[PDB]
Amino acid sequence: IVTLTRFVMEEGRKARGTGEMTQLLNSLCTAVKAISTAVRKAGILHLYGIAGSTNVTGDQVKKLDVLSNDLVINVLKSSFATCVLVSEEDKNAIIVEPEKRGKYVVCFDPLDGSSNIDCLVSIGTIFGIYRKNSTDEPSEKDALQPGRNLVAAGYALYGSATMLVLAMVNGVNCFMLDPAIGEFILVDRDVKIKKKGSIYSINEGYAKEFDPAITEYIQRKKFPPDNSAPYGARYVGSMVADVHRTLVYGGIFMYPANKKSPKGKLRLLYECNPMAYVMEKAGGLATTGKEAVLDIVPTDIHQRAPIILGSPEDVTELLEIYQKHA
Amino acid sequence: IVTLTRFVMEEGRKARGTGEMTQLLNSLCTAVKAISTAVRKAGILHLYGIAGSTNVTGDQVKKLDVLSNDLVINVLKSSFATCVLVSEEDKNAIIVEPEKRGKYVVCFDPLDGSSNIDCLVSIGTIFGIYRKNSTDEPSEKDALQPGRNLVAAGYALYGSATMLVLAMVNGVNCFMLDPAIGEFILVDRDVKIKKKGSIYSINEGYAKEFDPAITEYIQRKKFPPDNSAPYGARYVGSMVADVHRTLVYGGIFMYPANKKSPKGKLRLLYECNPMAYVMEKAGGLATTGKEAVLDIVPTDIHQRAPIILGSPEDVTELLEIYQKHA
Amino acid sequence: IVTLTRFVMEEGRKARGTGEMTQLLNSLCTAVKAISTAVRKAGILHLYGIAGSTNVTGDQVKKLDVLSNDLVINVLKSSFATCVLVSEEDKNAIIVEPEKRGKYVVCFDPLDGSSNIDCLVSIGTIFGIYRKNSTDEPSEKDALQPGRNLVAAGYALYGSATMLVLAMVNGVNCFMLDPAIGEFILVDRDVKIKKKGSIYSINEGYAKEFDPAITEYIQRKKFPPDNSAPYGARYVGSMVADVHRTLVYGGIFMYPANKKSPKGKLRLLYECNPMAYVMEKAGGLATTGKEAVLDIVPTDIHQRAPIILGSPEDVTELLEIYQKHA
Amino acid sequence: IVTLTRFVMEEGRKARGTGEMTQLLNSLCTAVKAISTAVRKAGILHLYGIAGSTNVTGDQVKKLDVLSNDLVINVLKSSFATCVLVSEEDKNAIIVEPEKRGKYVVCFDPLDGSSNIDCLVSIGTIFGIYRKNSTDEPSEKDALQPGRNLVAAGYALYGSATMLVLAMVNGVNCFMLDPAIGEFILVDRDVKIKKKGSIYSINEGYAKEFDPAITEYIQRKKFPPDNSAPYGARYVGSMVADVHRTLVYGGIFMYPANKKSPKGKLRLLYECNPMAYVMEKAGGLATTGKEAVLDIVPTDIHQRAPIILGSPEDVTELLEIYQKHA
Ligand SMILES: Nc1ncnc2c1ncn2[C@@H]1O[C@H](COP(=O)(O)O)[C@@H](O)[C@H]1O
Ligand SMILES: Nc1ncnc2c1ncn2[C@@H]1O[C@H](COP(=O)(O)O)[C@@H](O)[C@H]1O
Ligand SMILES: Nc1ncnc2c1ncn2[C@@H]1O[C@H](COP(=O)(O)O)[C@@H](O)[C@H]1O
Ligand SMILES: Nc1ncnc2c1ncn2[C@@H]1O[C@H](COP(=O)(O)O)[C@@H](O)[C@H]1O
Ligand SMILES: O=P(O)(O)OC[C@H]1O[C@](O)(CO)[C@@H](O)[C@@H]1O
Ligand SMILES: O=P(O)(O)OC[C@H]1O[C@](O)(CO)[C@@H](O)[C@@H]1O
Ligand SMILES: O=P(O)(O)OC[C@H]1O[C@](O)(CO)[C@@H](O)[C@@H]1O
Ligand SMILES: O=P(O)(O)OC[C@H]1O[C@](O)(CO)[C@@H](O)[C@@H]1O
Ligand SMILES: [Mg+2]
Ligand SMILES: [Mg+2]
Ligand SMILES: [Mg+2]
Ligand SMILES: [Mg+2]
Ligand SMILES: [Mg+2]
Ligand SMILES: [Mg+2]
Ligand SMILES: [Mg+2]
Ligand SMILES: [Mg+2]
Repeated sequence: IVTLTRFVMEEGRKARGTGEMTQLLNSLCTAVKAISTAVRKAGILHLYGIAGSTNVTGDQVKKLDVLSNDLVINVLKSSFATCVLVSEEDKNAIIVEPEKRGKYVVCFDPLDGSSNIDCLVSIGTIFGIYRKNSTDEPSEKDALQPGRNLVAAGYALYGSATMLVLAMVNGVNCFMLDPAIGEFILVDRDVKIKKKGSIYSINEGYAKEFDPAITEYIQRKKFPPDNSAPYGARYVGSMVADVHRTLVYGGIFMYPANKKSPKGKLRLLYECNPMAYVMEKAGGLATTGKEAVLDIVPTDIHQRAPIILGSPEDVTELLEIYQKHA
Repeated sequence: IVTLTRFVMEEGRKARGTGEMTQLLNSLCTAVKAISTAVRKAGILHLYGIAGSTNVTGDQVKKLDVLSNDLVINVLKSSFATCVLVSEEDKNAIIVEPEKRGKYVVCFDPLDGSSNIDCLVSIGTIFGIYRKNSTDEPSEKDALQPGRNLVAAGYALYGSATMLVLAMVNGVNCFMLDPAIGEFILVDRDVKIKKKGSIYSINEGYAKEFDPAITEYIQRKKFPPDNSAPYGARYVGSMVADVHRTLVYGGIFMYPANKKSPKGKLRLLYECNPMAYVMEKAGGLATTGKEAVLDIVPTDIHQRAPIILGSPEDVTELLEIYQKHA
Repeated sequence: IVTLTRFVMEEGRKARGTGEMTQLLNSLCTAVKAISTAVRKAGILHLYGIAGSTNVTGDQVKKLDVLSNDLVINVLKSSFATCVLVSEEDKNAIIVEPEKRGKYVVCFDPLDGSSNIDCLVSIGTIFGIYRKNSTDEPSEKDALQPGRNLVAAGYALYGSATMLVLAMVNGVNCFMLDPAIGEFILVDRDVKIKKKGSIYSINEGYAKEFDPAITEYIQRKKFPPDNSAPYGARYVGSMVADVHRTLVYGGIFMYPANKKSPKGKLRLLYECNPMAYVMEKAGGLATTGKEAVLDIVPTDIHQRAPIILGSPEDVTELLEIYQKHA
Repeated sequence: IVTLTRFVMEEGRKARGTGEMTQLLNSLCTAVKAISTAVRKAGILHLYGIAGSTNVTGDQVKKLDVLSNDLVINVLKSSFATCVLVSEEDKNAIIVEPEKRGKYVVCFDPLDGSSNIDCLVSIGTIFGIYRKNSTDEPSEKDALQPGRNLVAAGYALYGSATMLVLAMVNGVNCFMLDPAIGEFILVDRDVKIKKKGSIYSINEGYAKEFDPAITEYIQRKKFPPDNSAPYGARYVGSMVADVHRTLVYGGIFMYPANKKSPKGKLRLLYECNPMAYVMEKAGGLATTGKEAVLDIVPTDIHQRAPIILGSPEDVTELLEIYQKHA
């Protein structure tokens, strides 16, 4: 009954916007549909495999990475709403030509879950939208803002069905892509996460590198002190899929710093901040274990950050352990 | 270049078949496409949620469960190739009317991964095909055959893309559904799994219930005695997704028996046997920890069985632990 | 490379618009995609047959008529860009609620070519957009403007492929719907019709009712006085299909007044005017035989008008006959 | 409820076939779906325009002609059911390699209605299936059989929706392609044409070349001697579209011989015979004006034939005129 286009229009309607943000979101939607279309038939299009390069964060690039990146970049430019773009696939920030230059700064992960591409596991796209604060000409510094400054954030999940999750000041809403008419349709309004869940999500293969706090927390999930039923475990391996499940089912998702990674693995700008924003707007929490992810002022567009997010009571319980060990 | 229909035709061509098996597989394909179509837009069709009942294995039934079950049952009957059908969603075996009765017995899980439906995580369909051995009229007993008697087995995975994996005496082949023309296209021929992988897949939330062998094995994956890099962990929560990843990336998938479940959770007839068959035809192994899954003679169409499967060297290493503890 | 959304955005960009017209066109596009989707599978949806009523212009209503009408009406209202709507399927003009009221008046034929629905012949949707000129509250009178006052007009043709043809002051552009991503893509820019064609389109079954001018013209197309090759004949029976062919191939389309129909059959507001506008913006002509269609000031929202349109030299030759007989 | 695959299977079931005919039809269906998919987005794929050559019947070849021809040829060969193939796009008959050689001879028009491609008017595919009668090795002579020897015939119409019309000894059935699941679904069973219609279909641009019989008949359709209402006229310009409308609405379709074309324009092997067969199985008639189309023994695989077909009473009335003039 309600398409994403109508929702965004009516929302900007009340926000008294000028339509620039509206255009931005609409363009982002088009890119997401094209990505979804290619993803659902990637093997037939021979889009699996490596492209032949490595990014700044040291990662083997895939064909879909390139395709999805080109699609997002091009639609964002043509939107006339952006001035600075930060992509996981690009060493430096992309400065938009004066002509099509807008007032928004967009940070995105064109295709998240690369390790799961070839095995057909859910993958997605992550984005964060900021309003240019500086007065100087557009530059990389304009993307170095704390997550708390986000005006919009979300992700597209290409799972059993394709979903676009959009978070803004008013809340989180979920839209599902109807492949037949090529429109995202509202299916979940003002989503709120459960106060406490029963699932913990983490790669336990790093057990030997985990700090005592994460170690203690996991042990508590398996052997509850109150003799309650142990939490179930889930780790798809694609941040977008694990976070979405955390959002709708509740629980906790973790990619903590460890002995070999002081700042964890996930990227602050286009992975952690967007999910932290979605999570907080849904009544959830997102922390590094010592500080709120959204309060971090970045100094590098590709910097990493540890991230623990999900149901408030679960995240808080883990925070109490870090404090107890601190 | 090669559709599933052509492959199956040319294969039965050499098998000197009469076309009954061919019809069966073609009908099964049609059901899978319809399921895939509904799955990709389930939320819009309002197919999420419970149907309002519980199966024999004690599980809350979902709307998609009913829809997918009806689709498979109906296409199998109309195929004129089956006589006995066993579904996870049906208390007793379904006996096909004399008119449309064929010589095949089909055991299937119309929709696997129910716990992951609402959160858009990959789900699928699993099937096993047997040739009626008895001489008596068709009955439930005809489905009580050991996996080693399988003539065909496989699964449909509704992940980032939809894939049909088919295993027969000649080997394992993967076909991807092209949504545009509605045809499954061969994308991976004679698939073989790696001798040794680097990923272990298990729900560690049951840590308190695991036997000493599984416990020791997991500890070894996290803290390798040869100081090699620890294995990475992955557990999507949908058997079809975890097994498919195990098939293409290698490694091990486990759903062992535990203190509260002597025979594990997964069902022998329509979950364990099919995956055990696919795995063995790909050069992999499938064991309960004490015996080959395919060698189990079932006494109940809905009986459970522990299952450990994947790369031969990984599965064998776990088997050595069970034997060491035995 | 260029979607309809981008084109309309960049065009309104230069037009210095406020975005209301842009929203209107985008909403109209969504309705057209939904209609196209239903049309391509109408028989399966059981959308063929009659709905059970007759319109003011005395015509048996079909199921698709109702569905397509509801879709256009609803998207136009939700666009926040319209105040008065005129549909072939509605006795009186529809006045939009103050809340979602905009400054545009839209006249449309939700589904043109009803006689060709059941036989799968091309059908379409026709629309004309006017800017409210009155100062009074919105009413039917606001739709009683001459075609020359059109700000935008066009049609969607559901033929071998689905095309959206949009004409505005700057010219005529054609966009084709890509079923895979659900986006209209620019395929023909600034379309111009040939000065002279070689095809005449008319229902010759009315031969006994035609005036001497039409009669003489047809005879000339079959037996050219200069001994040139006779014109070929084409009459699909759906105005949208015949006019589109006239636009791209050139020639003439005719639905003249006759002994039993002083004002012909086609409706001025939502059939003749839009096509007359598209035709004139493409360098073509549209006449009743005695006056320019676009210069007619209507007195009834459902009034009819004779229409002769197409290549200038062909239409002019017919006009010379009417004048010769006058 | 009933897919084309099931229908053909159950029909061959009763026919006691060996499955070769079944395979043939299934392969033909796959080609038709692929063609339909390309057609619905031809402009975006840049499939419009000429390929760069002329066929034996002297016609400018289009890109879609080549693509559709390659698709049909390849699927027919891979079917293992054919030995001799005759295509409008091929100078000589195609002899199938011994390996994939079957017992059927297929004559087809891969894409009919070329003149209507660029203007998005309905187009289609036409096919006729014969059983090899000769005992010698497969050759062109095996395709030189009279239409009355047809075992199956039909066409795919890519109109507002895509329809596959299949005629066999038991009757005519219509299947509509559901783009979502990529399956043809039965929508019209045992179709029968009306005894008398009210529409005549012919290119009147050839008025100066028509024989006195056709001339007299047209005059009678416009000025009925019994003062009944004149017949309506329709001529889409694509044989597949005009014949399908004739089949479902009744009436008459004509492409007669004329002063410059003793044998008309349409091709006997892959245009006239198939439609003549469909028409006769539906209770209709197909004549050259002097003899039954199906009784013509061809001497050239690309020979032409005049054709008058449709409702028995209409075709008979025209036959009475030819006889009256004879
Ligand atoms: N579609 C929308 N939904 C929600 N808030 C919006 C929307 N459009 C604009 N806004 C808000 O209005 C501000 C200015 O919008 P704009 O003038 O389009 O750049 C944005 O930064 C948002 O805070
Ligand atoms: N399409 C096929 N692919 C592989 N093996 C086949 C196929 N069709 C038949 N077979 C083999 O031939 C046996 C008899 O086939 P059928 O006569 O169709 O029941 C089956 O049980 C298989 O072992
Ligand atoms: N997308 C557009 N393309 C072309 N002209 C436009 C567009 N948007 C607005 N205009 C022109 O600007 C006028 C005012 O637009 P608006 O303020 O959106 O109602 C319209 O009546 C058109 O003449
Ligand atoms: N699917 C079918 N529908 C109708 N008739 C069929 C079918 N299959 C076979 N037949 C008839 O049986 C004959 C032999 O079929 P086959 O052995 O498959 O070549 C054909 O020439 C038809 O007359
Ligand atoms: O294999 P690991 O170390 O658990 O990394 C998984 C994480 O990496 C990412 O693929 C990013 O590279 C995330 O999508 C996912 O959460
Ligand atoms: O939540 P658990 O106990 O890990 O169960 C997960 C397993 O259950 C199933 O959903 C079957 O019920 C499998 O698809 C999956 O492997
Ligand atoms: O059957 P007739 O009188 O030629 O009418 C055909 C015309 O009628 C319409 O269907 C409108 O009713 C047009 O689409 C078409 O041009
Ligand atoms: O333009 P003409 O001479 O009427 O030819 C139309 C006929 O030609 C064809 O395109 C075949 O060439 C048929 O599809 C159609 O019936
Ligand atoms: Mg990522
Ligand atoms: Mg990425
Ligand atoms: Mg299951
Ligand atoms: Mg199940
Ligand atoms: Mg109309
Ligand atoms: Mg209408
Ligand atoms: Mg033809
Ligand atoms: Mg042709």
